[PDB]
Amino acid sequence: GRLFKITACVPSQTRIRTQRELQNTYFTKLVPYENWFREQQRIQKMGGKIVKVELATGKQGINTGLA
Amino acid sequence: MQDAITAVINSSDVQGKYLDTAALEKLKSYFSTGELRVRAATTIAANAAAIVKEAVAKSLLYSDITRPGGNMYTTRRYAACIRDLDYYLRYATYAMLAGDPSILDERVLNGLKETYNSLGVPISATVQAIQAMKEVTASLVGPDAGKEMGVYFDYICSGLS
Amino acid sequence: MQDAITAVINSSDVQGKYLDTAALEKLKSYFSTGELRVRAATTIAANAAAIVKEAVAKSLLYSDITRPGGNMYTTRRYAACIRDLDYYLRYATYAMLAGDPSILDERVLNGLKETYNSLGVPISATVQAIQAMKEVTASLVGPDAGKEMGVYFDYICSGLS
Amino acid sequence: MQDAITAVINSSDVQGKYLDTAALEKLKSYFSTGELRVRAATTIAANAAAIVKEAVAKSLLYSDITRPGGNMYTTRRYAACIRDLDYYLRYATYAMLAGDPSILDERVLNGLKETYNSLGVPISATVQAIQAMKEVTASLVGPDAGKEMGVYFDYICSGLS
Amino acid sequence: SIVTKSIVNADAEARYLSPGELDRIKSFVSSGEKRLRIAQILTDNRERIVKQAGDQLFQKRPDVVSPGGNAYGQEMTATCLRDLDYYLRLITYGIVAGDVTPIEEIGIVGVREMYKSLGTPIDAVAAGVSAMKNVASSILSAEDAAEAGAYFDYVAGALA
Amino acid sequence: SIVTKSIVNADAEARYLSPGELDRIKSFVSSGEKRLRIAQILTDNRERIVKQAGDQLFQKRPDVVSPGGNAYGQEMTATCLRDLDYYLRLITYGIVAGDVTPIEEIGIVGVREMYKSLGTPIDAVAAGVSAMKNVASSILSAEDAAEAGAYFDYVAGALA
Amino acid sequence: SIVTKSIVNADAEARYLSPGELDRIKSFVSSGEKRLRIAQILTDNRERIVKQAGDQLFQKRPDVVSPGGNAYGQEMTATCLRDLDYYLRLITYGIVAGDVTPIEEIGIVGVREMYKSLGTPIDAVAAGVSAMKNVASSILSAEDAAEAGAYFDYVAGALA
Ligand SMILES: *[C@H](C)[C@H]1/C(=C/c2[nH]c(/C=C3N=C(/C=C4\NC(=O)C(CC)=C4C)C(C)=C\3CCC(=O)O)c(CCC(=O)O)c2C)NC(=O)C1C
Ligand SMILES: *[C@H](C)[C@H]1/C(=C/c2[nH]c(/C=C3N=C(/C=C4\NC(=O)C(CC)=C4C)C(C)=C\3CCC(=O)O)c(CCC(=O)O)c2C)NC(=O)C1C
Ligand SMILES: *[C@H](C)[C@H]1/C(=C/c2[nH]c(/C=C3N=C(/C=C4\NC(=O)C(CC)=C4C)C(C)=C\3CCC(=O)O)c(CCC(=O)O)c2C)NC(=O)[C@@H]1C
Ligand SMILES: *[C@H](C)[C@H]1/C(=C/c2[nH]c(/C=C3N=C(/C=C4\NC(=O)C(CC)=C4C)C(C)=C\3CCC(=O)O)c(CCC(=O)O)c2C)NC(=O)[C@@H]1C
Ligand SMILES: *[C@H](C)[C@H]1/C(=C/c2[nH]c(/C=C3N=C(/C=C4\NC(=O)C(CC)=C4C)C(C)=C\3CCC(=O)O)c(CCC(=O)O)c2C)NC(=O)[C@@H]1C
Ligand SMILES: *[C@H](C)[C@H]1/C(=C/c2[nH]c(/C=C3N=C(/C=C4\NC(=O)C(CC)=C4C)C(C)=C\3CCC(=O)O)c(CCC(=O)O)c2C)NC(=O)[C@@H]1C
Ligand SMILES: O[B-](O)(O)O
Ligand SMILES: O[B-](O)(O)O
Repeated sequence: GRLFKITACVPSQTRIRTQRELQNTYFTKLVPYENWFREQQRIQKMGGKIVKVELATGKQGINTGLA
Repeated sequence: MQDAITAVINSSDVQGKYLDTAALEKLKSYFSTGELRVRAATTIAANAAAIVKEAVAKSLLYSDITRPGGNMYTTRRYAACIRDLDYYLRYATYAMLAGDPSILDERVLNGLKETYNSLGVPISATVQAIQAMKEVTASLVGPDAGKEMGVYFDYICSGLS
Repeated sequence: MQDAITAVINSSDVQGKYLDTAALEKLKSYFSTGELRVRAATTIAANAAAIVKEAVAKSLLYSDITRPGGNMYTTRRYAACIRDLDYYLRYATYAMLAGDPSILDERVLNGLKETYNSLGVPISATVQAIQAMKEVTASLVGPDAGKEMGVYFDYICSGLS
Repeated sequence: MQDAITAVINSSDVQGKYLDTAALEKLKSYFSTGELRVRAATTIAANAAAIVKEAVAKSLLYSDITRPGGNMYTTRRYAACIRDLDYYLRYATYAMLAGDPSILDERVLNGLKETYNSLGVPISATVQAIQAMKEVTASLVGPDAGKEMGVYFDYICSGLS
Repeated sequence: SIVTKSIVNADAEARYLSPGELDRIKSFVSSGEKRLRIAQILTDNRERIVKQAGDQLFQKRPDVVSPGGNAYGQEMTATCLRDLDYYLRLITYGIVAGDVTPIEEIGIVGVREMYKSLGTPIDAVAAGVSAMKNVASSILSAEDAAEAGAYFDYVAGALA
Repeated sequence: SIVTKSIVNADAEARYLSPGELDRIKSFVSSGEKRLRIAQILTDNRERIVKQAGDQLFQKRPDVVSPGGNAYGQEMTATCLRDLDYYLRLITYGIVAGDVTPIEEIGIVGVREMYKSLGTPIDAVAAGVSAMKNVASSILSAEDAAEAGAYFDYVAGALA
Repeated sequence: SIVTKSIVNADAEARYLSPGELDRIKSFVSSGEKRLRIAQILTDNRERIVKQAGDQLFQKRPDVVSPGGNAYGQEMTATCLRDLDYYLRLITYGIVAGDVTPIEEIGIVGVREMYKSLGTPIDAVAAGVSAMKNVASSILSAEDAAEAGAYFDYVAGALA
């Protein structure tokens, strides 16, 4: 189906994490269309900043054929 | 995110200063408008669906946008669009209550223009629809509250353009 | 993803039209070849491992690619490579079955070139292997089905370039 | 990651060669520095907090960085900064123990410059701090172990700029 | 269609299509000309099916075309029929595809949110679709009407 | 601030603020001038509050200003008083906001790691903060002292 | 290598190496002599160990070099010995390293899919390695043969 290619940076606002969190801090990943609204908001509420959003699968405005 | 209170505290802190006169006035101004912001939010929540309905009717309905080939065609996309409007109205109300636009940068504009452009969501039409909501909201909350809410509706629009 | 059928439907919907002549010809055209596609997929499925084996032998073995220093050196990379070939064959078959390349863009090509470049996977040698699969596959399914599968093998190849 | 041993094995394997005289020479050099490396490590672990403390006092404290408006102002940021210093020390020790910098690329330098530039962490000030730890660590482990640890401290530094 | 579904399922299990899936695709394509025919007659009688379903709906639910009703007025009434035609067209797509997926993706997902916002009584839209099924009955053989009807029922069921 | 908290809570549930949250915001704002007054009294008497607090602390904790102690020496003693002033400043911010969020974000998160690295006995910082409360209580009415007191107590409890 | 393994574990727990882990490393680096000696001997006699191991394998497994076998033919048989040479080399890397990690990483992961594709009977590959151990066993001290044997047994056990 439709897929988003996103990049974001999510900081630590509550505790001084001592385990390697750099992997969880700056990231790039594919997020299925049906999960982007929930994921985007998740990052937003965590004080994270969204750097890049692309429609990885390309086709915009599909009426039928979303699987 | 921060409200008007915390925004001032933060600017003083970055300077390492206790609250000076200028800052104390900024704070008193917020406190004196609190009840008015609360009243407007109460009204907006009570008419949320109504605001979106009239706004859509005034700016999107009966156009290429809703006909076959439009980005608001298919019930699936029509719902996505009015859902976004519901979101804009709710966040604008929060920003209005907070007396500060940071929540919009953090929770609305944060990656929005990009998602929209990659999806092919018409930004000009979205802006027109939020503009319409600004008008509809103002006719329910009065001139003053309508102008304050307008500040936040416009903020969102500026971030999309 | 779309198949030849849902692809025509989606395009008629975008125009807001009941299926016109051109659309009907396309649907009929797909329908008249349907059994030939199934027949071909059956053969490929039954000879799946064999196709990859001969393709690898034809284009990859006994070269610098398999010797120390080549990207297919170490049992882990060899296994990974043929696993890819398995993916290509299985996906090209899906696409051939559907009569549409969308599944290839959505589930295969999407950011594949970038992953390869970062891992050091030689795109040129990969295209060769896929091209070899095309020949091996055609020798089992016959010229017509070989040509139709060739379309999807070629598509995957163009997406890596 | 890889250590000095595996590093040699891999350099010979890519050539498809059994370990030769030179390779074997490199292996001996590592094995012979083993106890010195373990000693230096044991010391460094004990002085972990003291190394960072002194490096911070030498390069960051009492400047603009720690005062209001600085990137080390607010207890939250000060703590995050020293924590990073902790990481660098620990990781450099790992690299020294292993006699190979691969763990640094894989676990430290991987996406770091981007995170810092994004959050606004002053790269230069960080480099100064890492280098202060180099001077501090050297005076504790001796010139030899200090030279070794140093190549790793500099490795992290070079990857930041 | 069944081709996509089978492929989606096969991909879910990282496998080639099963003999059954392939056999189902064989039936799907061979029965293609029949489904095309059924959809075509509906297409050919679209104007009459929509108009008559309208009258039937309005005689049954006059409230929608009375003052304050959602379809009240000439323009609103035409828009209501415009919607029935939208659904008829979607139904012909579903018949050709062999399943309701085209209808679902184009006119079912989000439908309750759209009409609720518009103030349109969804149950009446449903009743209007059922009215179209009835009108189509008067022009389809019992075999065709039964095959086509499953789609009409799907739509009316989803628009409740 | 209660305004920010109510919004965050409301957003977590994708809803508008409840009547209760809106009411709490109303009390908060009307109570604004009062909180600003208390915060002003502290700001105005900041030098004496910090200076006399240090005097009490060093009396009860002579070890911190004795050789080997963290604040030994006049420069070091000055930096100790500077930290107490930081906390007093943060406390006035808290009072204005109606809660401790300004204080924890600026001076509580990571405070233990900071002082442990510096070699500063955090329990002594807590004592110094408690001393500032004692001093402030000599210029605040019983009601005002009770209000501001909870902020000093929060900081002392968090530092201790 | 035990050094890498220890670093990976310590890193997983965000801590420096434990005194126990550092001690095991001390021991490891000093007790290396005997292992390098073993590796050298195998290296020097490589041509013979593999050649004779092949002979044994074909005597016990004639099927692999008979019409239809995977190594049927002069060239194919040469390739078979090439693989045994690969494994002998890998075995020497493992011996100097002190563990089978290099062996596992270069020649075991995915080995079944590779040989399964080629049509090579993997159990027969296991046999050739056992054969190399055997031939090597007539060149190494009973003790060196005992120590290196653990590595050979690993490859053989894994090649199935
Ligand atoms: C084979 C013709 C050659 C080759 C290939 C090779 N590929 C990889 C690793 C990866 N291959 C993929 C590809 C896919 N994953 C998928 O899910 C799909 C389809 C939807 C595809 C096409 C990916 C993602 C990887 C990345 C890591 C992984 O194993 O999943 C390797 C291993 C690279 C490495 O060193 O780790 C290899 C060797 N190499 C060749 O020389 C050729 C010619
Ligand atoms: C008819 C049975 C009834 C009726 C209908 C009615 N609908 C509308 C307005 C709109 N209908 C749609 C419908 C769709 N958009 C889509 O993308 C699809 C899927 C293919 C559908 C079904 C839309 C977008 C509108 C809004 C107008 C526009 O075209 O942009 C109205 C008018 C409402 C108004 O007040 O303007 C009406 C009257 N009314 C009834 O009572 C019934 C039962
Ligand atoms: C409405 C005025 C018009 C319009 C909108 C439209 N939007 C989408 C899809 C998305 N909208 C969002 C929106 C947001 N994400 C956020 O975090 C926020 C703030 C809280 C907002 C407002 C997102 C993430 C998406 C994509 C993912 C999802 O839908 O869950 C669509 C659908 C796109 C599609 O092709 O399916 C539409 C149609 N379209 C118009 O024509 C408008 C004028
Ligand atoms: C200290 C010398 C200076 C400084 C540092 C500083 N860093 C951060 C925040 C982060 N630092 C890292 C770094 C790492 N995390 C890892 O896992 C690794 C590798 C093992 C490294 C090197 C990360 C990921 C962050 C972000 C997430 C987090 O904080 O947990 C900050 C705070 C940033 C903020 O504004 O919140 C600071 C202050 N600042 C200076 O001025 C220095 C010279
Ligand atoms: C006084 C009660 C006692 C004490 C204090 C003391 N502190 C320092 C040094 C520092 N304190 C800070 C404090 C903060 N940074 C922040 O961002 C905040 C939040 C608002 C606080 C409270 C910092 C950054 C330092 C480092 C120096 C600098 O300003 O750059 C010292 C000096 C220690 C030294 O070795 O130099 C002292 C003496 N010490 C005591 O013994 C007390 C009980
Ligand atoms: C010998 C015991 C038996 C045997 C072996 C045999 N192997 C091949 C072909 C190949 N073997 C490899 C092996 C490796 N590649 C690696 O990267 C590693 C790890 C270090 C190994 C062990 C490869 C890649 C091939 C393909 C040829 C090439 O070099 O590119 C053959 C030839 C098979 C053929 O039909 O071409 C043979 C005969 N055959 C037996 O029956 C044995 C028991
Ligand atoms: O899909 B069946 O279940 O294999 O027919
Ligand atoms: O938020 B309350 O619970 O409604 O006050």
